[PDB]
Amino acid sequence: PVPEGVRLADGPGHCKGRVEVKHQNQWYTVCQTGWSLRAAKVVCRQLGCGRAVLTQKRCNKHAYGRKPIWLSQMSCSGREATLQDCPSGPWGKNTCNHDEDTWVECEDPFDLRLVGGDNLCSGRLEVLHKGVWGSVCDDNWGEKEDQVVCKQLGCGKSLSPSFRDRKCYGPGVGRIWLDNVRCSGEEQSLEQCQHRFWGFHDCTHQEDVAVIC
Amino acid sequence: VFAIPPSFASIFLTKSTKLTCLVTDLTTYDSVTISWTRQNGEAVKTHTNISESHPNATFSAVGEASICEDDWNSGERFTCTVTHTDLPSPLKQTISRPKGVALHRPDVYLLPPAREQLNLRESATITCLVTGFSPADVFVQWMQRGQPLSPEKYVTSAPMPEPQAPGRYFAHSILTVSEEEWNTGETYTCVVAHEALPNRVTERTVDKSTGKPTLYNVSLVMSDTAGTCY
Amino acid sequence: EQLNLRESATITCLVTGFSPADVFVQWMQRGQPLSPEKYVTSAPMPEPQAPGRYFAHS
Amino acid sequence: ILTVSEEEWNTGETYTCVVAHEALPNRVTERTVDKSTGKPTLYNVSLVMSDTAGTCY
Amino acid sequence: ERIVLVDNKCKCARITSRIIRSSEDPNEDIVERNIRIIVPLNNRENISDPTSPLRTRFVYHLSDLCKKCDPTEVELDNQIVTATQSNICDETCYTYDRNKCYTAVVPLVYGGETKMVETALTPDACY
Ligand SMILES: *[C@@H]1O[C@H](CO)[C@@H](O[C@@H]2O[C@H](CO)[C@@H](O)[C@H](O)[C@H]2NC(C)=O)[C@H](O)[C@H]1NC(C)=O
Ligand SMILES: *[C@@H]1O[C@H](CO)[C@@H](O)[C@H](O)[C@H]1NC(C)=O
Ligand SMILES: *[C@@H]1O[C@H](CO)[C@@H](O)[C@H](O)[C@H]1NC(C)=O
Ligand SMILES: [Ca+2]
Ligand SMILES: [Ca+2]
Repeated sequence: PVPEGVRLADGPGHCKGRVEVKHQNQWYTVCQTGWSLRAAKVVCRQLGCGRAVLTQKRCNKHAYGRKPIWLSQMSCSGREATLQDCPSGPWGKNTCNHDEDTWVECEDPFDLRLVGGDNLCSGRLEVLHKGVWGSVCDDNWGEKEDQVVCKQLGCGKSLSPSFRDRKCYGPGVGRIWLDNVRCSGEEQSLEQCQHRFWGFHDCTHQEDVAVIC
Repeated sequence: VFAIPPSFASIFLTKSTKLTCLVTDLTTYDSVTISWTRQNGEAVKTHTNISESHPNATFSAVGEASICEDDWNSGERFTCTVTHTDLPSPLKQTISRPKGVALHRPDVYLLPPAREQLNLRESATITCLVTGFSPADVFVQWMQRGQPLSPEKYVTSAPMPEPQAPGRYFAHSILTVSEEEWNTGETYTCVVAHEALPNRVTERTVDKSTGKPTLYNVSLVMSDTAGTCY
Repeated sequence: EQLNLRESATITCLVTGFSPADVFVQWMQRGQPLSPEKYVTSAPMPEPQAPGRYFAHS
Repeated sequence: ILTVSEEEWNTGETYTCVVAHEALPNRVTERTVDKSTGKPTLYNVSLVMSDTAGTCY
Repeated sequence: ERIVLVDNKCKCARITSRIIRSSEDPNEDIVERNIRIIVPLNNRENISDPTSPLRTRFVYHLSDLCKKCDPTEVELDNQIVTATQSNICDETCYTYDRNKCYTAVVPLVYGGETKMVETALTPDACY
């Protein structure tokens, strides 16, 4: 029972689709009796595709064609990284129903691009929560946010500028994905900072923030 | 006899539409027919997915068929034929989705436990008052600190019609927590799922600190030079 | 919120912790009973933490 | 210094002074006064704290 | 232990709630509600229009302050769904907000150009 990889195919996206499984070149697919969201939280963690959103045990019309049902049973906690960290004891135990397949709609992961500037290390901030790129707001912006986003950018440390280059690097246009983002200084990236809900902003596009480092 | 439909509880929590009829052990039969037949006539195959485990327990099984298409949401005359040679009359049951029921959003009210109840210092009953929903089926789950509470902690009633309203229903959900949890100020959130809700789920939270206050202390600082808030 | 919406108020009687499942709940406004259409009482259901006690809300 | 008639000041009519200067951020700063703003002899504040006993999470 | 119930910086109302651990018995601990409201004595009715008349009546619907119309996420067994936190909603702004900078546009004439330049109604807000 070695799940090397669990690809997501037959779906609109790279990591939105049905769950497969790979062992010893045999591409196989997984049914499960207890197939919760935490299993998808594992599955879109070992692939590194965002947080897990939806986990449908949704059947389709029978002419799809499908691989057989994976031999072991996979029930675990969900806080772990890969499909090897939790046990898959009952090998050869196929107690799914007749013709069904699972489905995961985990998010595309957080790609963060500093746009509008001459270099990629200096520009207005733009983030990717959904498929649409969008800026973030400067409500209660702090130097902890600057050092967190520069740590995630992999581009050194902030210098805390005098706001003139940030106002000169562009107002931007589009949508504002984040407002009132608040980083504690220790988070690896911008998702793990406290913020208002994605896309719910009380600011216009004139308040798009820029981080210089 | 029973044929439990997928409600909005089974639709939303599990994301799997399972047609289920329960064949109680009236008499032991070898080839128990729990064949879930469509109005079209094709049968999505189910057989003994879980035993009934009734007090008699004489060859009783539950057949759950995953007709998970849009044909249930649109609607069809689905029939499981509980036809048996023992008691030779076929004790079948037919269930369909109820058609054209008007959709009104639930107004969800979270009632804190009574002051009379906390004086006993034994248990606190938090009431989730889901009322005003005209489609009958509703799913109510309690969470504390973002973790789903166990279903033995809370008990939710069947929806019954609201008295003054014509066809709108109401439901309760009584969460029985110990008094030392509620008096320390622990947030108990009522997650309720309904079709007529815009985001499909409403979360009311209650705790002692929000509650009903027993000492408002207001300070209307009328300052000339306020201008911007600080 | 119910009084804030200004169309309806629902006073809930929470009969809980009773062992035989035989409770009759009726409401009086000022000592005389309201009509049974105005209130609705749920059936006695098992209180889950207590072993055999029941509860009912009206 | 701006000289206006006396009944013009007592009927509201908020006068705004705008400046134009190099060191200013948007090059323009505006301040206003009227009868009720500049050194008034009356403060007609009518606070209405409605619905404070009603719902707040 | 003053948990911040609202921190509305547009009407300046701050509401904070605490359980005062007053007595030994855990019931008479008073749920204390601290409404702190700053009333701008000279701000106009429309803050973004500096020529607006003086704001005299300051009405604060405290239910409108305490509404939470940002949908939150909840974790179900099979799904993460956005969850509405109130039934109220489906803005006067007595005071300016510190984080928000408000600009008004004035008609500036020199030789009849009427170049409409935006001011800063709140300086040291977007500098
Ligand atoms: C408050 O004042 C602002 C600024 O004068 C008003 O905004 C302008 O309103 C006019 C008429 O509605 C529009 O033609 C302009 O395009 C607006 N400008 C801006 C920058 O928004 C606003 O309408 C006023 N609000 C109230 C309630 O009086
Ligand atoms: C004071 O405010 C009240 C509020 O309605 C208003 O009716 C009254 O005319 C005001 N009086 C003055 C002198 O501004
Ligand atoms: C309410 O009372 C507390 C004392 O417990 C005090 O510190 C606080 O300032 C009061 N609230 C306001 C708004 O003044
Ligand atoms: Ca904000
Ligand atoms: Ca801002």
